[PDB]
Formats: sequence, C-alpha cells, structure tokens
Amino acid sequence: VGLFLPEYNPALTDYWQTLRLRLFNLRHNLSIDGQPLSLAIYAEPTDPK
Amino acid sequence: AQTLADYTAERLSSVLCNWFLANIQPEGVSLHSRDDLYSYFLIDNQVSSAIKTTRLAEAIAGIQLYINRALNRIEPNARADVSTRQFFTDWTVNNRY
Amino acid sequence: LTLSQSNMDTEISTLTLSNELLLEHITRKTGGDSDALMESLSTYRQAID
Amino acid sequence: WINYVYNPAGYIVNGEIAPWIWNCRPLEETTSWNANPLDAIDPDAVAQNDPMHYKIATFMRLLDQLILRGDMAYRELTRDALNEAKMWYVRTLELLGD
Repeated sequence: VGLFLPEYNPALTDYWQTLRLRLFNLRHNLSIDGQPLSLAIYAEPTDPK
Repeated sequence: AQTLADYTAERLSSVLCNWFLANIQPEGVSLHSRDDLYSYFLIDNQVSSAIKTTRLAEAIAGIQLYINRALNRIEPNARADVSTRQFFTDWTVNNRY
Repeated sequence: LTLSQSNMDTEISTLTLSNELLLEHITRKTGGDSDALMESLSTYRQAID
Repeated sequence: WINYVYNPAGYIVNGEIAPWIWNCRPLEETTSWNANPLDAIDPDAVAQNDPMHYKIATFMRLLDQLILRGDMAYRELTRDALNEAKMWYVRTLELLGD
C-alpha cells in the first residue's frame, strides 16, 4: 500500500477549538477577548536606606 | 491571606477530584474525567476561585443542566411520559429566568 | 435547601461549594473526619496529584 | 422553524414521543434521487446523491445557532448573562461529543 489517507473535516475541528477557547475564558474570569476582568495590585516598595 | 486561601482552594479541589475519581464509583454510572464529575454533580469544579455566586443561583444552574442533559437523550433511561409535560414542552421559554 | 433571604443574597465562591460537597462524600465513604482525611492524604501514593 | 426537520428532544405526536429521529422522511430513510452527480461541479447535486450530507449540514447549522446564542449572551458581561452563555456552550459541547 502506497496510497493516501482520508482527512478530517476542518469545520468540526474549528467548532471544537472555539468551544475550548470560550470555556477556558469563562472559567478563568476573562472577557470574551481574553481581557482580564479583575484589577491587580502594585506592591509598593517600602522606602530606601 | 486571601490569595493564599484561593490557591489552597484550587489545589484542594484538584486533589479531591482526583481522589474521588480514583477510589469511588457510584452504583451504575461510569465516570472517567473531571468533566464527568461536573456533569454528574451538577457543579463546576474546574472554575477559578475568583468567580462568585449564590447558593440559589448555583442550584438553578445545576437543575437546568440536569434537565438539558436528560431531555436531549444524553442520559439513558429517561422517563418518556414525564418528559412530555406542559413545562418541558415550552422549554424554549422556561430555560432562562 | 432552605429558601431564605440569606441563601439568596450572600455571595460565595463556587469552588467552596464544590469542595464542601466532595468533602462530604469522601468523609461519608471513609467514615472519618476532615482532619483525619487530610492526614491520610499526606501519605497517599496511588494517584498522580 | 428548524425543529420541523431535526430536534434532539424528539417530536410530540398524539401526546407521546415519536419513535423516529429525523422529521424529514427522505432523510430518515436515506432516499437517493440523483444518479449523475459528478457531471458538473455542484455540491447540491452530490448531497442529493447521498442525503447523509444533508444531515451533516443541518447538524452544523444547529451548532452554529447555538454558538451564536452563546456569544450573544457572553457579550453582556452580566453574571446571569455569563451563566446563560456557559449553559449554551456546555450544551453545544455535549451535543458534539469528544
């Protein structure tokens, strides 16, 4: 056998990828574009010597 | 202290999910992944600690998930007669608060 | 479940509810206490985590 | 409108769940009504030769609608909207499989 093999459907893989990305964004408290929705902190340095 | 508590909660959740998946099996349900636990117990154990909710809201979400799974014949042995009530017939309008 | 105002209004983390449910199930299975469960988990080897 | 062709929850006939899966009879029985589909470049002709591709097309349309609903719910940023979007995404994922 030296023939070629069948290929998956790209559209379904696209659906799976989109679902995975959306679920990951939802579970980690991020917007639909990946922008974080929580403010960070600065941890100001405590003076010089 | 709050950040440490969140980290501890996440680690404990992962450890407990792994232990339950490894040691305990229910009577007639086979589950092999964390998503299976999510679908079985109707509560998401993979969420980050940042998100917040109320008990009634999570109960509503769990029951809605259970109804959606049962209606679409994903979970076997669903009662056919019960699934034809007036409430489920209009599920296109009762699935959201 | 009790349909009280406090249950309706009080904020809480989903991870807390999931952990409490899983802990209840595990303690019911092993018949021990939460502290005993943690001490046992300190030496458990038959898992990946 | 799409429930007249496919509905995962089944169809209520005379007050009971109907035994068939697809409401469109030719799709259910897979009746072919085209014998020369490769005479010209025409995806519709190929689908007519084997109506299974019509099944897959309808399924893909349903998934598209579900994902669009989820995105619309997500774009509101309200907690209830986030829960609704999560429900739509979970439903689509369960329909698709692994």
